[PDB]
Amino acid sequence: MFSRIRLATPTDVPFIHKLIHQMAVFERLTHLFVATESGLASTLFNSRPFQAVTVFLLEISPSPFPIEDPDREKFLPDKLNDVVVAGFVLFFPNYPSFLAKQGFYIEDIFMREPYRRKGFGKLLLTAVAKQAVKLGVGRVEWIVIDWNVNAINFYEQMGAQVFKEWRLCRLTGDALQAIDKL
Amino acid sequence: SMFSRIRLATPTDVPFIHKLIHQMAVFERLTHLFVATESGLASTLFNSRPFQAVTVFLLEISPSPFPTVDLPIEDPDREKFLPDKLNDVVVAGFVLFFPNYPSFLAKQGFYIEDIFMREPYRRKGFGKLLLTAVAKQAVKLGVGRVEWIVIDWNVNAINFYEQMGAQVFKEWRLCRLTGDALQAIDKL
Ligand SMILES: CC(C)(COP(=O)(O)OP(=O)(O)OC[C@H]1O[C@@H](n2cnc3c(N)ncnc32)[C@H](O)[C@@H]1OP(=O)(O)O)[C@@H](O)C(=O)NCCC(=O)NCCS
Ligand SMILES: CC(C)(COP(=O)(O)OP(=O)(O)OC[C@H]1O[C@@H](n2cnc3c(N)ncnc32)[C@H](O)[C@@H]1OP(=O)(O)O)[C@@H](O)C(=O)NCCC(=O)NCCS
Ligand SMILES: NCCC[C@H](N)C(=O)O
Ligand SMILES: NCCC[C@H](N)C(=O)O
Repeated sequence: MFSRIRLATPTDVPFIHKLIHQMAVFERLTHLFVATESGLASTLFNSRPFQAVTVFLLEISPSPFPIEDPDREKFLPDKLNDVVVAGFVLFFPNYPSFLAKQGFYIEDIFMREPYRRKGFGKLLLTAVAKQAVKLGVGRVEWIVIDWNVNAINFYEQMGAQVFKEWRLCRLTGDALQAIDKL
Repeated sequence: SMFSRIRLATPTDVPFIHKLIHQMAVFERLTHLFVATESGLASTLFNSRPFQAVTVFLLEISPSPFPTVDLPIEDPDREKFLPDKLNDVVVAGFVLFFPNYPSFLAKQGFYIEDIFMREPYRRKGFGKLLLTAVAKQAVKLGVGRVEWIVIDWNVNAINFYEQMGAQVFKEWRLCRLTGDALQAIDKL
C-alpha cells in the first residue's frame, strides 16, 4: 500500500470540508462546525503555501503513484483512479515572540479511522517538521483536548511536549460583537 | 489628565517591542526562553501587510492631547520608551497578534501572542483598550474568533479576560515541538 503527501488545490475543497467535519465528529463538537465548501474555497488559497493557511493531503493507493473503508467513494479525487484521500494536516505561520521568528501552528492533523495506526499520521507530522526546518521555523505548536490520550501519546512519541499549565482563551463572534459596541 | 493612543508599529519601534517582549518573559518567569534580538524582530515583523501576518499595536501615553486619570505615574523606565527623546510620548504597552484559521469556521481569525501593559500603567483601562482594538479590528475584517493562551497561575489576566467576555478553558493543552525536536524528526 503506497502513500503520498501533496499540497491541496481548490478542487480538493470537498475532501477538506469532509475531513474537518470528521475532526468535529471525533472531538464531539459538530455543533461548532459551521464551515461550508464556499468558505473554504474563499479562504484557503489566497496566499502561497507556507505564507498562510496551508494544507497537506495524504493519499493512499494499492498501486504506485504515477483495510475496510466505508467512505471510500466520498474521497476519490478521480473516480477512475484507485487513489483515496486518507487524511490531512492544516497549518499556518504563527509567531513565538520569545524567538522573534515565525513558527507554525497546526490547527488540524487527522487520519480517517480506517487508515489509523499505520504510520501515516507520523508521515503527516514529519512532513510539517521537515518543512519547518527547511524554512528556518523555530517552533511548531498546536493544542490537544485533555481526554484525547491517543493523540497525546502520539505527539509525545514524536517528541512533543504537552503542557498542563496553559489554558486556551477565546472570544467568539458574539463576544466580539459585544466588545465592538465599546 | 493623561491621553492615550493605539497605533501600528513601524521598524523604528523595534527597540520598544523587544523590551516589552522581554518584560513579558520576566513576568512569566520564562527569561531562559527569551532569545529574541532586535535584529530578529526587525527582520521578521515587517515582511507583510498589517493584519495579513504578524501585527503589533503600541499603546502610547502623553500628558498632552495626542497630535492624532489625574493620578501621577512613577515610571522608572520612561527614558527607554520614548519614540522621540524631545517629545512627551511614552510606549506603555503592546499587543502582538497574527491571522489564525479556526478550521470549524473555515475563515481566518486572530491569535494574540502577547498583550502587555508595563507595570506603572496597569489598572487604568489601557489593557482593555488594547484588547478592544484587536476586537474591533476583528469585527471590521469579518474575523469569526480570537484566541490566545494564558498561564494557569495568572489569575489577574484570567479575570481581565473573563470580564472582557473571553472563555477561558480547562480542557485544552498546549503542545510544542522545539527546534531540537524538529531537528530530530528531520533526520527520519
Ligand atoms: C492522532 C492521529 C493523527 C495519529 O495518526 P495515526 O496514523 O493513527 O498514528 P501512527 O500510526 O502514525 O502512529 C505512530 C507510530 O506510533 C505507534 N503508536 C503507539 N502508540 C500510539 C498511539 N497511542 N497513537 C498512535 N500511534 C501510536 C503506531 O503504531 C505507529 O508505529 P507504526 O508506524 O509501526 O504503526 C490519528 O490517529 C487520530 O487519532 N486522528 C483523530 C484526530 C485527533 O485525535 N486529533 C487531535 C485533536 S484534539
Ligand atoms: C493583563 C493586563 C494586560 C491587563 O492590563 P490592565 O491595563 O491592567 O487592565 P485594565 O486596567 O484594562 O483592567 C484590569 C482590571 O483591574 C480593574 N481596574 C482597572 N482599571 C480600573 C479602574 N480605573 N478603576 C477600577 N478598577 C479598575 C478591573 O477589575 C479591570 O477589569 P476591567 O478593565 O474589565 O474593568 C496587564 O495586567 C498586564 O500587562 N499583565 C501581564 C500579564 C499578561 O498579559 N500575561 C499574558 C500571558 S500568560
Ligand atoms: N502567552 C504566550 C507567551 C508565552 C511564551 N512566549 C512562551 O514561549 O511560552
Ligand atoms: N485542535 C484544533 C481543533 C479544535 C476545534 N476546531 C475547536 O474549535 O474547538
